[PDB]
Amino acid sequence: APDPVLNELYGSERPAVELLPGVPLSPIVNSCWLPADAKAMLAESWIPVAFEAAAPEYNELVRRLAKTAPFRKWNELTIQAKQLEQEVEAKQAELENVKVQIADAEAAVAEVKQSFSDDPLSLTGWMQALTDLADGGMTTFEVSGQGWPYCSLRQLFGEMPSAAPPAGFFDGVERVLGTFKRRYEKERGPGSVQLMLKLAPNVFSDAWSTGGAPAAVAAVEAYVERARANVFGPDGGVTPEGVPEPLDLVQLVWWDFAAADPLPVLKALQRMATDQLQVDEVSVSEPKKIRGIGLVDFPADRLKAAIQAGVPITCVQVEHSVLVRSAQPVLDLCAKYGIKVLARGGTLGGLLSAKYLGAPPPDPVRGDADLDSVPGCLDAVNNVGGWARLQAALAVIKGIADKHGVKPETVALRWQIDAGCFPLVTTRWSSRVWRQFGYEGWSSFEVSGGRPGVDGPLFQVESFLDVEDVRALAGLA
Amino acid sequence: LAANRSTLADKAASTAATVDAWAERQAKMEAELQGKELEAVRRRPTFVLRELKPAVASADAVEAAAAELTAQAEEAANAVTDIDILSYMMDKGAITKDAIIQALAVHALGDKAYTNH
Amino acid sequence: LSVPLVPAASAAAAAAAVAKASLFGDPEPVLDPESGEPIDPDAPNEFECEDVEGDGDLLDGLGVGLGRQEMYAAMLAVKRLGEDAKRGVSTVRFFGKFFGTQADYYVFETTLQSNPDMPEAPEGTIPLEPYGEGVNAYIYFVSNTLGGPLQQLPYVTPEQIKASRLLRRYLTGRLDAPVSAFPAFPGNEANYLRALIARISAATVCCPRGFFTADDDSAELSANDEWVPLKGREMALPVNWSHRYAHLKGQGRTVTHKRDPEPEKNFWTAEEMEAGPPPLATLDTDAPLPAATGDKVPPPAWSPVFASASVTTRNQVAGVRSNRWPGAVCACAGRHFTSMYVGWGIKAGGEWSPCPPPPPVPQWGA
Amino acid sequence: TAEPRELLEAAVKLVKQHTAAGAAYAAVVAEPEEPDPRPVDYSKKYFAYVAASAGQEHVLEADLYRPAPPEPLPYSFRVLDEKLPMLYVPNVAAEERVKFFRKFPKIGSYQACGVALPASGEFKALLAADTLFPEGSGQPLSADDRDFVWEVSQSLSRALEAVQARAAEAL
Amino acid sequence: VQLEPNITLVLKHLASCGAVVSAEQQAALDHSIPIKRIEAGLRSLTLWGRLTTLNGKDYLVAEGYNVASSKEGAAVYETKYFYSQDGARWSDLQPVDSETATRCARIKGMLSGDPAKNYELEEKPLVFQIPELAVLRCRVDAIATATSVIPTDSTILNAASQVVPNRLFAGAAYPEKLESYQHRFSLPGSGVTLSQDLRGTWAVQYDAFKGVAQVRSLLFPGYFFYYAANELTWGSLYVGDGLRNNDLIFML
Amino acid sequence: VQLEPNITLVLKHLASCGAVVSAEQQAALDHSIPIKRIEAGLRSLTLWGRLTTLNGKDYLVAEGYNVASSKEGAAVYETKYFYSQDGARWSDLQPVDSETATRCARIKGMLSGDPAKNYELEEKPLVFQIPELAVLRCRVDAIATATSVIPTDSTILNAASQVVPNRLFAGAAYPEKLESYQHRFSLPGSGVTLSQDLRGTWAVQYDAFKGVAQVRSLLFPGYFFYYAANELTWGSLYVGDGLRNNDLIFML
Repeated sequence: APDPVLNELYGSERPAVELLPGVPLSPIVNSCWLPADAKAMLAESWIPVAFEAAAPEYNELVRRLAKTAPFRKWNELTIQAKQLEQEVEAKQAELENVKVQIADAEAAVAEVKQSFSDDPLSLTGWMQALTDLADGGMTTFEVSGQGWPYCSLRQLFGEMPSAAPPAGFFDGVERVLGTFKRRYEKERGPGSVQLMLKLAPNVFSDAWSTGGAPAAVAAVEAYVERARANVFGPDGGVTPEGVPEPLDLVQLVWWDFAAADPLPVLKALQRMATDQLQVDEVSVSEPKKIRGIGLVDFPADRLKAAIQAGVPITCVQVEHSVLVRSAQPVLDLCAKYGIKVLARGGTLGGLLSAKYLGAPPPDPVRGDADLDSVPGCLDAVNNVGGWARLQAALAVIKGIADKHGVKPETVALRWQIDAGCFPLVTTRWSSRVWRQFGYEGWSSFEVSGGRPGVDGPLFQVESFLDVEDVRALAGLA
Repeated sequence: LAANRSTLADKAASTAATVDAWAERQAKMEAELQGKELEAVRRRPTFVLRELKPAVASADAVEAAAAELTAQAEEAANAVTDIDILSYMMDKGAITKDAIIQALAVHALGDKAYTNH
Repeated sequence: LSVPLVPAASAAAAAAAVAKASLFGDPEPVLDPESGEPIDPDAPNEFECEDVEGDGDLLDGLGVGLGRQEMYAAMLAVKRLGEDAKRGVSTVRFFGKFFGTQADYYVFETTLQSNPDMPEAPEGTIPLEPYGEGVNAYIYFVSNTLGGPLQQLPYVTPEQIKASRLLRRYLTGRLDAPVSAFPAFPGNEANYLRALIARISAATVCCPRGFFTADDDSAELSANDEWVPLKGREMALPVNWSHRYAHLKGQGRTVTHKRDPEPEKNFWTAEEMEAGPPPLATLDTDAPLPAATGDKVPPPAWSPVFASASVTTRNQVAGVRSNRWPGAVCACAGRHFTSMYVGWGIKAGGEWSPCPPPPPVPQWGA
Repeated sequence: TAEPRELLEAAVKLVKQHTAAGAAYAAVVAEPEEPDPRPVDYSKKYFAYVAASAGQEHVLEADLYRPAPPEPLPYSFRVLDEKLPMLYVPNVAAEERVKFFRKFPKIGSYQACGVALPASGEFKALLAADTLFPEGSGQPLSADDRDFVWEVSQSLSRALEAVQARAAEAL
Repeated sequence: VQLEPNITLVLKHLASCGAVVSAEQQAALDHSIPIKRIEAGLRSLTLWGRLTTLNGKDYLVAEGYNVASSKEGAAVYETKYFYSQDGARWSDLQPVDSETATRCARIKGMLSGDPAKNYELEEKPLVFQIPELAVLRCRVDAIATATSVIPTDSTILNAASQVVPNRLFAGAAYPEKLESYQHRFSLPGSGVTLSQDLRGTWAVQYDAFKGVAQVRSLLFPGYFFYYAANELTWGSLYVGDGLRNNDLIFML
Repeated sequence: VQLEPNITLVLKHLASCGAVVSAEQQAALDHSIPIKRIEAGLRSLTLWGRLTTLNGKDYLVAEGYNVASSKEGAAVYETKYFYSQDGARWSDLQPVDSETATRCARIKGMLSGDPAKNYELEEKPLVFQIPELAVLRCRVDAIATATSVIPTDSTILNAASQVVPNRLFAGAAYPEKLESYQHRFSLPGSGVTLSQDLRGTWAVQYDAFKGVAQVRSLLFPGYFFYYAANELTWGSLYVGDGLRNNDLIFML
């Protein structure tokens, strides 16, 4: 049975897949890089300070209110009341019941409309970009950002004062994605968006090296408490019963394997990802706080070592693309053990597009807003074999994208999907939206019309690639 | 030697030309986008007055207010666009903003609104 | 050649560089992201140190040590250690640097405002010198890079010292590597390093002669307020340097331990009745190295080091360098003197050979 | 497909032939015989050694019980007490809990791989190899041989699951 | 042939010219330059100079870039500047508009040493407030467009029409003549050297026995350049308050 | 790509390894090396090392040569050695016969520091008197034939079959592996590197962020080599009494 949304949008026969029991996994995953600092983005607003015909109340407010759950329910209640009245003794009572239901749905729509004006963040540009990405059928958001090696290393590997509260590198990204998740689930019901967190402890810090394992466990526990406070808000996260709601998935980033050893951290996480039972009746003593565990860039031996230690490894993030095929053994292993692989190379941060055909290489001083990171992209260029090789390969990717009348940024994503990977693609923002896939000018409702800005042939159960397409793509690297 | 340096200069000029071409394309596409958006933002009163599927005014009070509006033009000249019509309608209270919002919302549903059968 | 700007297997080196660079200047005020208010800075610890930069000047003049820039970073590392409100240090001195096959160690000798607890010596063994007395008078911190995280070394026991006296090992730079299986050393590399520290600190740390006055009621060395600083190359003579720390007996203690015995000429064994030199013995009296092939005279235990090629140069500095522990030096210019070790931790002299198996126990009826 | 003891013997012969380990053997996680959603409770089980390499037959007559209260609870029980599918002691001298079957201390490394059923996650067997000195060189085990032992443990888990399925069907 | 100037050799050769840095700042630079160079994604980053201030906290200025390209007959380096007041933490030195460039050019005197200060100018009476970092950037830009000295034919053009080190450079034939040196922004093979500059604005002292030439700017006193010919190294440094010498005609 | 090691960079990079020289000796070297290099007619002359003595007058040793040629599968450098005890006046360090080489190899201990001293050996009882400078020259010869480290493929063979710097050398691909370095006397393209040496006689520490590798000899503790990969420089130095470490099997 195909997914009730992909099949509607792109005529896809693809069935819904799950990461874990109770957690869906979209075919593409949005690695959320923020456009600004979380303190700024969380302070934006949409409410400006006889018929404007250009206000947000007539353009974005309505396109949001139409997609909600209570409004669609109210519409279907009216469309059923019509048929129930055109059908007609007891059916009059059924009609009165439907009338009560319609009045309730109407009151609920009124309240959910007032909520937009109550929350000054509901209509901002970044909330819109994330929601538009979600409605495209990609409801899995992975916490990410600019990191090693081209970040504020003093913030990454620095030493914080004692009064400083515990906060990972990606704390603001988690706050922002948590606010977005809360709003989206408020509008369209629970279980709609799936966040994949990212834990990266300062292995080289002073407290780490001085504390030993009882510190490597307290660090994990404090991080999980902080992450729950960020995602589920202050009050949420606890069911009607005392049972708390678990986080979806936590990814582990390990800086050096010879410096420190992951196993204490992994075992602590695993203890947090299982229900701790007790028997007199077998009842739960400690509810789980986590559903699964992922490993970011483990070199095919520390992964096997984590397996041999008996930890439940759900997914493995890896950099694998049409030109970067270094993490092949990790693929051959995750296949043998049945572990999902999220690939993050894809388009080389933006270098696989038409803008860079016959162009000169970017420059980190000039800047380039069409890339994730100019230094990272030049690093990728060096790992590929130069800019001449990148040009010679982008020519072939463009030829293949032309033969099938599709963007060049979808040939690469399809080559990834054909290798069993779930592509991980970087979010674009604020008039560059949907450019991650190659869709220009999609920031306006007139050019898009409310459509998703991604080519359909990506989401088909069969790959649109010819045999010669594969023969040519298998000669690039 | 002379030919090789000429060829090198030529190729560099070609690369600069491609960068300029892509910049031109982006400028032109943004111009077209702004034009489309302005055209759309202009025809909004004509849409919510005439062609809005859930009729908020039924096109009769529309013409009644249009007549009562053109009436004042004579006292103004001796002593009309749809947006003015809507201004008068909303000011008298014939139309409320929430009605416009709900009607636009119903319209926003694609072929799945209750405009069926 | 086509490589990235910086390899991916370099986060450790980058963390080291960030830690080292954080030594200079003042720390930037950081704020609370969720709140927007600046985080309250830590109150600094009160401590006393020496002038590590001047010591670097002396040693650069002599042509020994680390260099003038490493010594500035070392001064700032001492400043950081002395300011940690957690560790509660009350006095710091930069000991020196030990090499290693995979990393190196920087050592800091300190005292604390409140010593830790020392577990009672398991009976059947020589007792332990408590904190603040003899060998365990200074607590030692160690790091692999300047400004990096500081690991406090454990107290040392006589068995560890006596056992280390049998080893000839290149350090590795990892504080938990195995030292050796035979002869059985009782600990990891941290204990072997603590043992080397305890031996070198007693064999090579010196002060100029007559700088202190030895008390006969105790071992407390008070300085005579009337000591004329010698001038010039005369500090290149071992006869003007006094051992600053107590001699280290073959039993593994600074004060040998005699058990309860009535003529104690045959009951107490030799090592139990060992008395070392008096307090503040001059480097003139230290035992020479054994003779080497090619000459009959035993090499001395110390040598001179000069800051100039002409005796007429003004404001010269001078000192001595050890020949038993190649790497340790002492220097003095005026009223300003220093001592420092930089080396592999390998005692020289050619008096080491592999240890043979313990004697197999004989039967009952002999 | 064969009787489970035949499977264990074949695994042992493989581990001996291809790996440079000095000895290999295999035990079954047995339950104490009677006198005359709950989780698994391994707290009352022992190891009964049923297969062994060539030249090591004294192993066949060896068990491994938990003491009843002080003796060291043997090391291999970590496989059961905390569900570690693999243990490696590169130097037996550094571990107290390790126990020798001829009651005479030896020198070398030791490796255990708790054979678990993939469908249920319960441990049924235990495949082990070591290099204790007089038989095999007292050196530690390379990573290649450790990985080979792991692979054999997994293949044996598969074959054992299959044979158990067939035998439970035959009832 | 060097690939990038070495700060140790620069500070060693130009110390006789009084171009020195503090000891603490020397160590701090040895640590801080690589960190900033990596975390900015730059291929080259060096110490450009040191401007003295009235409160004793001199500004250290560093300059970096990624690649230099030939545009419109000039070798353009897309440079980026950073400043510091301790040698450990580098902040950005952002460019300044053209309109403000004139105003900051009108401000003279030794800088204050307080990055938050702003000076005042009066025009037709409209008052402008110019931040101190703007003045600093403008002085650095002026000194840079004036000197930026490299040896002649030490760079070369490659196939992509980019300016790269000439790794087969053999050295300056006559190191004591101004023809051996040129501005950085002059294209290779263009024949424009320092001898085309205003006659009398450069001085050259050449120690023919050790092979070390020193080129001093007289128009911007404080800019020193060195070239060692037996080891084929070179490098420059500015040390001073950053003001141009306008009385040059009376001082020669 | 450097053309010759720079003593300033050597002393800067290898100072952490304790390979240092006095300040007076540093200045004196800066003056004396060019003088001796010119008046001996040599193309290259560098500081080889510093041997400690019992009287405090350490021997500085310098090594120079003119051209290196390929003979019998070995890159032979016709080297000439000089010694000094102040850093200002260099004297010759004359070669030693093969018969005396064995005798001086039998003499151990730290040198005396008196160039006029001679040690005594006894054989079947015929006594030999070996001058101290003979012992010095042989210790230097042993250390030189043991280490003499350069990067791999940094040299190349020219038309006249001479070993010359490879000016197109791009750098070591993997600077933390012993394959990146080789002995000087190994021909270019011969594939013999330091990994062919006895396993365990070399240690390599590589700072991957700054790009500086340090190669230490464990067989002759005191020989340090450095390689900086971002600037493409390298160089070595010996500091110590000159005796080989024979207990190496027990110390690893």
